[PDB]
Amino acid sequence: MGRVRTKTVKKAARVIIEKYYTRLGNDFHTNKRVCEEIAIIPSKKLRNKIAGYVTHLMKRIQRGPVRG
Amino acid sequence: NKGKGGKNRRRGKNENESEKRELVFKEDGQEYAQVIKMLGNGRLEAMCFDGVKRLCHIRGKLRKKVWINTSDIILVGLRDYQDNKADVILKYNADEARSLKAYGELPEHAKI
Amino acid sequence: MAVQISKKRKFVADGIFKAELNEFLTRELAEDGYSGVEVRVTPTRTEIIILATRTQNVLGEKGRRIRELTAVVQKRFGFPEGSVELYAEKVATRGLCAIAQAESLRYKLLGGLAVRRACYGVLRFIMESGAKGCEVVVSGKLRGQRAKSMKFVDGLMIHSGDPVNYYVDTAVRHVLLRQGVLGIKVKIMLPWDPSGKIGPKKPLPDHVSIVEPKDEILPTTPISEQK
RNA sequence: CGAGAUGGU
RNA sequence: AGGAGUGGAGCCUGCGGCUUAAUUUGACCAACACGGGAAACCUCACCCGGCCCGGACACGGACAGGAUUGACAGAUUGAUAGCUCUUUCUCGAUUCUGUGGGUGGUGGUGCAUGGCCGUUCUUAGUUGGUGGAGCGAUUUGUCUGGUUAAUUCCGAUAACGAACGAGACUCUGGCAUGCUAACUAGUUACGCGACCCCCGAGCGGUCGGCGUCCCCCAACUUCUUAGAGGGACAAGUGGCGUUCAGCCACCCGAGAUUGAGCAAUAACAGGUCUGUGAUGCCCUUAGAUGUCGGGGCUGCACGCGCGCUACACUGACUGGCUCAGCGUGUGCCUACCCUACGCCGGCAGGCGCGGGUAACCCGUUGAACCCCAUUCGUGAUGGGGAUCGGGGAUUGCAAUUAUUCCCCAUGAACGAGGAAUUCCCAGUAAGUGCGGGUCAUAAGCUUGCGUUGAUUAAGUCCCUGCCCUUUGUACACACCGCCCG
Repeated sequence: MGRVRTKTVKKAARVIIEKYYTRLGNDFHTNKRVCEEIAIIPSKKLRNKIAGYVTHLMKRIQRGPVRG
Repeated sequence: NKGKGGKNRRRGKNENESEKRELVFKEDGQEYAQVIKMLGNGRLEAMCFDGVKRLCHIRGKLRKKVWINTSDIILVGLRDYQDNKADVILKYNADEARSLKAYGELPEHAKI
Repeated sequence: MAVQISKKRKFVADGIFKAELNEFLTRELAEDGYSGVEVRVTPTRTEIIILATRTQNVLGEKGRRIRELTAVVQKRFGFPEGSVELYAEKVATRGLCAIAQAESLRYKLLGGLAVRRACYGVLRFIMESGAKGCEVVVSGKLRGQRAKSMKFVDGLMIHSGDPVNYYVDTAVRHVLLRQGVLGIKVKIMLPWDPSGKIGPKKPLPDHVSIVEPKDEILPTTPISEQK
């Protein structure tokens, strides 16, 4: 199968959260709309993967520190 | 075309013993001979058809290419000194050896 | 044409015409620095636009070669008298065109210059002209009776996926020396250019970029402001 | 813990 | 674990050997239905014969009572080649002749080369700069562990910061009663109009049934076409995880692995000079290795490879009924296309007369297996259809060594195949037919499309191989190595 996320996804998600933490939340369908206006992303299929890992990171940041 | 040994070693250029194999006869200083025994070290015992037996040697050009054998028919070069010794120049196929005898070039002694 | 030909045959024949015209111009204008042809149609008239680095050689002393080329293009392809016009145009940014660099390396080798001195001569000029990277290759009987090849490379260079169809420019050429033929291959990788025609307007598929946050005030207190 | 030698291009 | 086989039979087709005037030739997992290689002539390179210059240009000679060109008739010849011999007209500076020099060649070398293609190799692999370690070749970065389809991520850390491959990317399949809008696409409805049936509450009707029967100056976009956007993220819930990176089940949903293209560094004495006005050197060049006539590439004691048809009743034969999708079409030198409808003939086929340069005409592309009814009866049989006799059409300049097609007759081996051995995991295997290429004439090949539709697995390293690490070596031409009496 394999669902592991490549460094192009994981680095873009971290840089979005460092700059726009106050805009983001737990709803994937709202995060998917925010990430489309704060960044230039070449593909719809890449935009969905970035908003997915951003949604995973927000639910971690609500519990404690993330080292990056 | 068809290999007739079997190995990894496709690293050479193919033998092509074919087409314009134009038939070769004697000049001065040469004889036809039949191989009697093969020795070690790249040398052999041969009889020519006028009856002088000699010890004979494979020229450096024929090494690991034109495989000689017992009872085979060959072209041999004589020395102007050391008459007991000589060197191989060519091998004739059984198809060429019968053409030499058909041109009357060989006495009725050679086996084919 | 007493009854018109079908659209399948029409679209194939129009492509076969552009291929033969490009071959004729390639071998007529090789030393004169040719790099491409463009053709356009208007009522009763066809205009052919031709790109080169030294346009005065395409014209000749008073336009002789434009008149000679107009005559043979009309004579060979069967246009009626006066319906054909040829315009020469100068190549912009000639360091970022792979065909002009493959031809100038061919004439530099054919004049007897040494292979490494020639190849680093074009490799410098392509990278000074503003490419993101390049790859130059020469192969054949370089120094001795057994064949060899040389690679010269600088900067970035992609090989796989669809972006290769618009980020990489390429040419292949032959040169004949007294011992036989040598091959030349040239590849150049273009810069992204949002508008300006140095390179493509479309970005690379994995180059995400984030807009910067600006000018917020952290403190607030409640106020009202009427117009 | 069956038997398993050898090498023109 | 299993399915369909292949190896056994007849025939087709590629290869070796033999035979011959010639049976032209390349290639030996990664050669053998491969050279897009289905050769009547041509193609054509091989074999037997005969004409021709299409030998630029330079220098010298010969030459306007003339350099040279062409030909009737008879003989000759495969021949109506004035090729050659006898004869005697004709043309007009264009040729002829000697020397130098060119030009052409499916001639030779792929072990002299370019370009292209295949393969190592379908796996996860590869490399600088500055810093650290060694006299040095070299090394670290590029890793103990966990995780992934992945040198994919997490993390660790004398290394830090980067480049290519992977992935992203492009095409394709499955969803939208929401958008845009159609006389080269349809539906519904009616002003209605027309044929047929009474089976229907009820008449032969307003009203019912059937329609590729016909107008709309009716309404519209569900079904067809095709442009723009939308949608899926391991996103939600429960377990397991150094609680990270991830992994398993389930809800909701058209959908929780659709299938292809493109692809790195370094190599190989891999294939191709017979794809080329890509090309070095060598050979040949007027009694030619540069055009016509005939023959061969098909020859048959024999060994091998890819395939087609079958051994029957889960069948064969004779009637009846009812369903596709992808494409091609008047040839631009080059001279040919796809076909409805009517008439003649058992059939192959023939004559007449229309449409189509194509969502418009062949065409609602009336496809095969399958489906329903009949006959045969376990018999080498009404299974199987090789081999061979006689007659009739069509292509073509020409069909004999049978081009292809049609008809009556003849009726072989073969009863599920020894040792071995190939391919395959879902709309897949196998069954079944139809387009494209090549084509004057013509698929038992190949490249695509639809239709009927399973059994067995969800794993392992045993056999054959690939990736990474530790280890040993007398190997580096690298185990198909090296070496002793």
